Amino acid sequence: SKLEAILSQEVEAEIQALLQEAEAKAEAVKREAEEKAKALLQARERALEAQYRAALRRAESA
Amino acid sequence: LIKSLAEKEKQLLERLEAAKKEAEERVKRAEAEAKALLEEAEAKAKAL
Amino acid sequence: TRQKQELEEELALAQAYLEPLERLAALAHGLDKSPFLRVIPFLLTEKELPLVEEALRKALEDRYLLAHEAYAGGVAALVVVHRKEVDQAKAALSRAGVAELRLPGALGELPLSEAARRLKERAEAAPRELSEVRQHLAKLARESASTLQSLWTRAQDEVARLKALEELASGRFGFALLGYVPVKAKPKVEEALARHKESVVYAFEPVDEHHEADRIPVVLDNPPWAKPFELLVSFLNTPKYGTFDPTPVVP
Repeated sequence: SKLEAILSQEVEAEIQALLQEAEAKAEAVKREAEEKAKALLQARERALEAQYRAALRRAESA
Repeated sequence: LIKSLAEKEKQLLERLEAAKKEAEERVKRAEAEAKALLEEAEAKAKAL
Repeated sequence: TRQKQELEEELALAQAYLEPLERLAALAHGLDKSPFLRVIPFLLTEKELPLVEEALRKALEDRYLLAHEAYAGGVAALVVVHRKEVDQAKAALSRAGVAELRLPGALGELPLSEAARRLKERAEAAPRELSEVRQHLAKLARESASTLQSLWTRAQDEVARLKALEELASGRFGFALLGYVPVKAKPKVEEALARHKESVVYAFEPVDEHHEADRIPVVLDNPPWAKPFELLVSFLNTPKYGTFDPTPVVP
């Protein structure tokens, strides 16, 4: 029937909105985890490089 | 005609269960991907 | 009498509306309480279904399932579209004349499937309790009525004695009362009042005469050949103790 198909289309629209919101939030989660793997890979690399440099400065001073 | 409404309510509950399992599938693949990224970062950091 | 009278209320409201409710339950077994479309029920009159379905024609005509299938004692006009659509179409149908099944008890306060099951339960249970409560009230009559009306006689005696006890006069060391006794009752009262403490003092006054005599009680005291016409002469009023005894002339 007509309103039968209308209610079925409303259920399909709810499922569509649910899956689109799931895609958006999963993309945001993997994005922020990618930036935290990023910028953490920045911070510890710069810290260890500076530790290596300070060790070389102290060795040549000694 | 009563069986039409019964089958429609049944298959709409089936579609809602399928959408719920799809959302849970999104969540568990995202958790597995975050775990894989943490493992890659830890392995690269240890070798580095 | 709480239980059975409220049982008769529930049984009378059940038996008149078992089959339309079970019919709409078998008709609505694809939507018991589904959260998209209310089921406007109307047990209505004979074949004037287009007059109430004009509101559904004003509603969705290629949709919005509304009809009356069977049980032609009252046409079960069910309407089902949506929430607000069925509400507004029910308002228009009530403007054309319609009413929803909102009754007391459990049928018009719950969903129709389980309420029809509860009505089947009460229809299959209640005459057994009808018979058993009649049997227990019969037993309660046959082995309680004697002692309860005996204590009723006792209670009427006690209430009569205490309400007549205020017709006395006393202060602090004694009372006095006055009464009227017919003259053929003097030995019975005399032997009854001979029992008490030191045969406490009676005054058997010959009554004051016809002057200032309206408060005197009256009896008839006729010989037993003329006795049974006292009711036939006492449909009317009573004499004044000094008016002639009218009763022998009617025999």
